[PDB]
Amino acid sequence: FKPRNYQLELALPAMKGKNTIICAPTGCGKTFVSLLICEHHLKKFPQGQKGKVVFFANQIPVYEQQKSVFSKYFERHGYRVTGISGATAENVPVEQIVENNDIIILTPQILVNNLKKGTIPSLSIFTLMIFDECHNTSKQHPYNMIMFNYLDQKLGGSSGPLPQVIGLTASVGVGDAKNTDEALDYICKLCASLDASVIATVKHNLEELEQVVYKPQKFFRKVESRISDKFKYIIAQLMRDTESLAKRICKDEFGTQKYEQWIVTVQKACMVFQMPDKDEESRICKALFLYTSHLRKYNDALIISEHARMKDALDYLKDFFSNVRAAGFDEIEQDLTQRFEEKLQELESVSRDPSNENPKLEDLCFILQEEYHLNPETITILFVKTRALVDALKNWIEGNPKLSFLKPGILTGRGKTNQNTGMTLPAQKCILDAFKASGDHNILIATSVADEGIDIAQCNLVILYEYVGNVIKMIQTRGRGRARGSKCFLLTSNAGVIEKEQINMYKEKMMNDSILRLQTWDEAVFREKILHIQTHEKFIRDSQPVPDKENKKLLCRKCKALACYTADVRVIEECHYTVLGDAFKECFVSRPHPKPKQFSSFEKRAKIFCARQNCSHDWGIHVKYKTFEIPVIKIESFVVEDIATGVQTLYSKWKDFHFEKIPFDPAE
Amino acid sequence: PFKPRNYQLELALPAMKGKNTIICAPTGCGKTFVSLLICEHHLKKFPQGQKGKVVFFANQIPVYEQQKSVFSKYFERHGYRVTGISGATAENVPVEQIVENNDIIILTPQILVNNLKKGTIPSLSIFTLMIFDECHNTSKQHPYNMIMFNYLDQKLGGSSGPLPQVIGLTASVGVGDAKNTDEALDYICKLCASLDASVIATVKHNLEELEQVVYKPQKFFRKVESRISDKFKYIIAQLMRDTESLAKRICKREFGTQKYEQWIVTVQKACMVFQMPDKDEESRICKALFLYTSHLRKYNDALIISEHARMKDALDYLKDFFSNVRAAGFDEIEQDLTQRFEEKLQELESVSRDPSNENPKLEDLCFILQEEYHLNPETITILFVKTRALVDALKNWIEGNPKLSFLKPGILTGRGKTNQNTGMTLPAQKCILDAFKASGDHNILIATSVADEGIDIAQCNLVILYEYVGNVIKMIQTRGRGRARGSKCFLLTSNAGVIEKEQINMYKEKMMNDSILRLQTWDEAVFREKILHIQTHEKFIRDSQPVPDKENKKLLCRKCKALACYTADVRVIEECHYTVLGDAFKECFVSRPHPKPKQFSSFEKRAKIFCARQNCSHDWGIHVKYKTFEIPVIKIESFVVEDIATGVQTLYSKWKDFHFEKIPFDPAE
Amino acid sequence: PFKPRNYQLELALPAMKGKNTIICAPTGCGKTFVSLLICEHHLKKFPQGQKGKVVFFANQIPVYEQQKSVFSKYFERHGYRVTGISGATAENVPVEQIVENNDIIILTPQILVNNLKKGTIPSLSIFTLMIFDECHNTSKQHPYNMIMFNYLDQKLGGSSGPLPQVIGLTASVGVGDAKNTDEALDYICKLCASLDASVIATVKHNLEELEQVVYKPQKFFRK
Amino acid sequence: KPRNYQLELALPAMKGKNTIICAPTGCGKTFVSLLICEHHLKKFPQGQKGKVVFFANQIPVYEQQKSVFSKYFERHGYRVTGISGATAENVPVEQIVENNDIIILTPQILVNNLKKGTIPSLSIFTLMIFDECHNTSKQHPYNMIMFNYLDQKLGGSSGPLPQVIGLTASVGVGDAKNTDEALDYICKLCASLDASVIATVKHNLEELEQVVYKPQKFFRK
RNA sequence: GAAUAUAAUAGUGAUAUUAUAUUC
RNA sequence: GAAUAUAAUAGUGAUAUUAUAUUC
RNA sequence: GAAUAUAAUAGUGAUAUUAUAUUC
RNA sequence: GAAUAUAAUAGUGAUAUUAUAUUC
Ligand SMILES: [Mg+2]
Ligand SMILES: [Mg+2]
Ligand SMILES: [Mg+2]
Ligand SMILES: [Zn+2]
Ligand SMILES: [Zn+2]
Repeated sequence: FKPRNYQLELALPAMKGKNTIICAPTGCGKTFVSLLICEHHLKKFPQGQKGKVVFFANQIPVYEQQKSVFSKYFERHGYRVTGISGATAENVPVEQIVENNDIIILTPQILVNNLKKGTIPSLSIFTLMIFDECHNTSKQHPYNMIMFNYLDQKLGGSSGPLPQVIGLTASVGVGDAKNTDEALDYICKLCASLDASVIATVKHNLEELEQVVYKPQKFFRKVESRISDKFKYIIAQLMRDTESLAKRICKDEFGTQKYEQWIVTVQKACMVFQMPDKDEESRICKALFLYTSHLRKYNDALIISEHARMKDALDYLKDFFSNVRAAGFDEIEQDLTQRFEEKLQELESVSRDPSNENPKLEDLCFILQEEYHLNPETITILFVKTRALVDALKNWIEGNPKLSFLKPGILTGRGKTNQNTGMTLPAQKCILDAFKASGDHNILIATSVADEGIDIAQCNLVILYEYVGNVIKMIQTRGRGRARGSKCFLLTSNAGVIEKEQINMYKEKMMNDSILRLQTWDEAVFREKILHIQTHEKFIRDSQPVPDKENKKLLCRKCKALACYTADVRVIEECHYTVLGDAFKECFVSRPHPKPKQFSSFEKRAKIFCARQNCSHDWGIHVKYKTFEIPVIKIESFVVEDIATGVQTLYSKWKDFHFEKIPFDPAE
Repeated sequence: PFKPRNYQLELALPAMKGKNTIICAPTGCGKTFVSLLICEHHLKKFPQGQKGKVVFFANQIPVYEQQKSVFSKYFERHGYRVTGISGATAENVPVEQIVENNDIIILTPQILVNNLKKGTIPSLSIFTLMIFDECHNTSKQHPYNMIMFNYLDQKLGGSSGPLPQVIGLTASVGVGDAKNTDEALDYICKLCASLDASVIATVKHNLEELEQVVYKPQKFFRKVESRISDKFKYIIAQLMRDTESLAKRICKREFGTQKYEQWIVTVQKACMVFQMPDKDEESRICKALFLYTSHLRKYNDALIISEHARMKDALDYLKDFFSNVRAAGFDEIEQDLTQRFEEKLQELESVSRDPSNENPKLEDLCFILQEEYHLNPETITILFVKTRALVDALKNWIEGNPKLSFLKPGILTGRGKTNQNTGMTLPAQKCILDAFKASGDHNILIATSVADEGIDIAQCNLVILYEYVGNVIKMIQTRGRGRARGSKCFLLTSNAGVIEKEQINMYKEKMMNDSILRLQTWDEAVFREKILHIQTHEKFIRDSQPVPDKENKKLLCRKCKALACYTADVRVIEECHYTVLGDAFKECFVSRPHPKPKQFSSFEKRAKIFCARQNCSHDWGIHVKYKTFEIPVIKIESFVVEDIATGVQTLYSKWKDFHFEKIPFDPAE
Repeated sequence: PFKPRNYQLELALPAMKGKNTIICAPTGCGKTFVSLLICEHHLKKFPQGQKGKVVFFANQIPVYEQQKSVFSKYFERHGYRVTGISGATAENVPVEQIVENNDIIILTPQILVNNLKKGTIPSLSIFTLMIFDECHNTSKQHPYNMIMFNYLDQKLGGSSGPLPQVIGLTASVGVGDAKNTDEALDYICKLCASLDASVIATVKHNLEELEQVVYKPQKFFRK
Repeated sequence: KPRNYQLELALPAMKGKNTIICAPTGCGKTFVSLLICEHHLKKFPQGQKGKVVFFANQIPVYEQQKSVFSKYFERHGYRVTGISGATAENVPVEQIVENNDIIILTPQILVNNLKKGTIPSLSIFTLMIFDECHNTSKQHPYNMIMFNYLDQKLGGSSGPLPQVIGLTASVGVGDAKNTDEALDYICKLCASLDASVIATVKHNLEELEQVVYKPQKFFRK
């Protein structure tokens, strides 16, 4: 490919050896910039010397794409291109792989793990590091850890050579800056995190860039909420029927986030309820658990109903009560299900009438109608907040006759690794490769994509349905509609959303201004300030509990049944936790895992659940670890109890559970 | 080395002359040393440049290991490489080479059967001497008889190549269902034919030497009466009638008998195939009837236990059952039944605690034990019962009885079913057996049954048969427990059929011995001719001896009528096992870690699998590791077979009776 | 991803059963997917404590890059490291370590010939599966035939240690300068001998499918 | 019924380290050997398997060990065999070694077969266990075996060598007069057996001293 | 720079020439 | 099984809850 | 998962049900 | 028949002599 002038311009600082953050609009072709930089870098070395490049991609699709492109491009020049990801990280000589290759495409976590281990003793082995989406170089992100190693070597007494650092992004961000000064502060701190001394932006070829990447016209749609409230009435006193039921077992604004927070707190507060009679403790705790769960589901249904059809909420509840059954018979579940089934008729009567419609859905329908009437070849992408809303709007589109021209597809994340939700990568690739002008799909409903990602079919219509984001996501989303005439519609019923998007635009202004101001500084002075920030951050980073050796009991959070003792618990690789003994084997049932993956030295085989009287509470998974077939449990599934005092404590994460952790040993 | 008793030499004499022989002698007279004698002579008879190859068959792991140890320690100093092969060490090993490079090999016969069938061992000609421990088992479709089918097929065929001498060790050749001497003689001739034996070796010239080493225990018959007052049975009967009324209310023979059990089993099976247009209701109803019939069965078992033991034993059986009904998730109907049992529970336990409502049989047993241990506190007792439930019950009764404080009861049972959390493991058996002695922890040993003689244990001067019915073979074998002088054996029962059956067995022993004496007077040539005649007949008969339904069938859960899978998904491994393909089946079942993880064939048990729909948890089969794969293995006895076209539902106990298009398992799929 | 057509499974079947096989099928019937099937089954057949190592032979840089890309994208998910060595990336690199630290290696045959000749690769036993694209070139002094000369020398010679399974891919085995059936059979048998092939796989049970996928063009003669 | 000090003595061996286990006579070396062998054999994945060889230099010890090992490992599905001078000749030794997981052996057998070539390498074994390893010195068969081992090790060969376990109650100190000479001697012994760890009872001395008591020695001049 | 393959034309053939393509 | 980021909601904040996405 | 034997109980028997035990 | 170890006794030692024990 022949380079566009702004690409040569953006690449020029990097090719001069400067640690650079390259900031240019999404879709301007950062890949060829990376190729230019890498080619020049590798070819610049004399005969007796050789360079080594490492490219960081934080997503498997980007990883494979870049691996393929770099492989095809640099093979003929004589440079060996390889790649390492989680799938191919185990039981391979990472050091030899890195050594015997010139360009290594890498998921940052691999490098973090191998740096921590010692297989890669130093970053001095590399001569060039390139961070895709370098704005992620912050906090406890893998990029930032790698750079912690880098800077610890730099500022330290280590005289070993460090690699040139290049970052790629479309937006460096400004954090929560309120003015240009704070913005410049933040950007300087990012440049410090990446040890960058130059911020590369297009200047002398803006006219060329603006004829390749066009900024889509944004529109703000503030509509009215549901004036009606009959469905909410029904579900509300259903909710205080359930709340009265829960209140009639022990002592002590629906459809909102505060209520969800509160009911989560209530469930977690009921989990620690104790009694002299442990069996009645079990019964009461299971009761409260069920009630709180139902309340939560009702609340979720209300939220769905406010953002979509009442039918969608009713089908959500229907699916929920459908999965309550086929799990087992519970007296209380039968009670609640009856209490719902008696009002189902009124609910569907209310969800059938056409006088019942969300003005938001009608406005969205109006927008789609107008746009597709003006242009039937329109390719739309519709962002929502939740997958429930994804399915809901898909069903709403496919149901509405006025949207007959639409061919709705779906685009969600991969969901939680140990649950039967989300969407697999090849499925994503399938729908995406179907989502084209002359394809099977016209409109694509989606939640959120990590940064820019792979280029999909160009969407001349983007719709943000109750969707807020930061300035980085705002700037990145523009890549969906690079063609001139592309439109974006922020549809919502909250002034908050609009105001925050406006705030984001102003933040973009602050960002560009701060960058342009920084680009005027003397590079030496900037390097001095960078060194200052780095030294300060290293001082802070190098800042300053006793394990309770008393035995503890692990009870089921749902039914308070004894799972095991902490004395039986062993820790693998300082992160995972397994149980020993034949006793624990009698305490759980298991189902084959819906997403069998080979993370670390583990291979997921099954999920494990509580066995006592069909409790079925998720305790963790069952895996193949080397030679052993062992269970691995999560602490957030159990209530900790002290033997002596009898205290009951909850922990969402193992690292917060400071007990005596005995290392797993094969010789036991 | 050792001092051979003269009768042992007499028994070994025909075998040392190279004649195919069935050695029949009292249990515990020292068959191991006879085996060592015959084997040693056989190996030492060969000249230079040629060697012999002995194989020793034992159909029990303990006897296998014992004989392996004895033969190794005895013979290898002589320069004969001794080895053995069992199921544990049979997989992924060159059996042909192992047999070839060893002089004495100890097998469980199924190994040789499988290797003969597979062709790895091309012929039995590789062996020069075959010894069958407990040779009386050489009948019907027993592995011994399979091996001998191979042997006789090669013999009666035009096949050349030499055949090994055949020795068979037993204490009783048996007489089958004989009524007189001639029938018994025909049976014994048939057994001799099955083993190609032309000689029956017994002790004759050294009887007085034998009768001072092995004494016959005196037998007594204890006929008692059943309990006269049984309010327990009345209450349980009322519960049964109520359960029957519920069962009849959902869909439209004295209690505590085997007939009612057969009936309720037939009824459960008949209810598993109840059809309705509404399938959810069909599921609910079938599950209902299954639960009802199950509870009726448990009540029946309880009545039987109460009949043979304490009321507390039956009540604890029921309590354990209803306890297992809990922790497995209550059904509405299970809740109803548990409530109905709970209301009567107080009255039941009240009647149970009443000392006046005691079983006369336990009183008489206690009397016998009391008298015998009074006369001799150092008494070593063994107590045989029919069921394991009765084992546990009687141990609890002994430990609970103040009158029998001098007893320290131990337990001995089988290894139970391979895929159930029951029975008793082999090292546990060993543990309890080595603790059973005079200077040990256990005074009396409560046991179910033991295949043949088995490993010799601590001699028992008291053997009690508590409602115990067996054949003449095991009757003669049981005498080996009390070989010492003055050993006593009681037969306690409340039904004359048992005592009469024992008398029948004794008469059968008389017929057996008399028939042996008669046969021993025959000329060996004539006997060999008759043997060849019977062999040829049986071989003709043996040599003399359906379309597969290609229609797709639904395999449904016998408890829920829930769709488990289709026969199209089913694949067959090694023509015996049956797995299921597809990720759809994976959501139909749950699993629990296997209680007895063993490695049969190329299969390694990891877990048992159960139905997943609405907490049914009906047993579907197991989950194993097979070579590279991790797959489920199902049993047809857990499912109903519905034809998709006709809708007709059918039941099959075994896969071999289910004649459908069985597609072989292929890794390339 | 896609889904295998029946005749592709039919063509792949002898290879998946471990037989040394020459797959002969019309151009464009989809040989890359057959290769992927064979490789996937082969690699997934090994137990835990073992692993396979496949080598693919393309004698053209475009085909080399294509197969490298496809195999990389395909097997990366399954946890098999895919690499390649062409003439441009063969010098001053540890060939033995590259072959050792990879499960699938796409290769120009001359690389393997030269590395066998130098001794950097002491034996073909390091591979468990060799695939020859356009296997009809395995004759005379072609690099394929050199590799197979090494193979056969290890086979027949006192040399032992396991030899890799051998797959060949073509649309036509050729008949050389044959004038009749017997001579053609002679030639084909000699090619099978050159490739140590015991099975020639063609489409038979799914001809209708293949014919619906691949049509024979009508030929006209213009004098 | 494992004792704690037995587990302590077996622990370094179970971690794959070449180990000389030094513990008083009669503390139960057989069970330690059984634990080591069992763990070692079970550690291998599906596609692999181990092969243990146990050296006893006397026929009674040979028979005893062969018996105990055969009785113990039969249930675990491991084929146990033995070869001595009484059954050494006219029998395929390599085939026996190949077709068994545990081979009880008098060292002269292995010396003879190694020198004769029927056993081409010690790589066939994954674990070697020398009973009374203090005899691994001078021109003793143990030392010849270990000479083969070390010749293969220090050689250019890349073939995998087996783990090495020595068993004894006393490593000896030779003619050492001071701690330095004794240290050198013991180090040399460890080098002869390629051992990097000497396992002794440290944390369970009470238990051991309750199982084995030191008799009182009187001098009668 | 070197190697390889196919085709046509010469030679009984080995092989040679050119064209074409591939590879290191 | 674990780790990470973003957003919303609580809190002065450390942080916490949920949602979303990512990675080993 | 499968195979085998014994006993009781139904059937003329094949066989079937349960119990018990054994083996691969 | 051969090989090996330990102890004592001679020799600076290699080693030798005897006793004892082991192995092929
Ligand atoms: Mg929701
Ligand atoms: Mg060409
Ligand atoms: Mg029996
Ligand atoms: Zn629970
Ligand atoms: Zn079921």
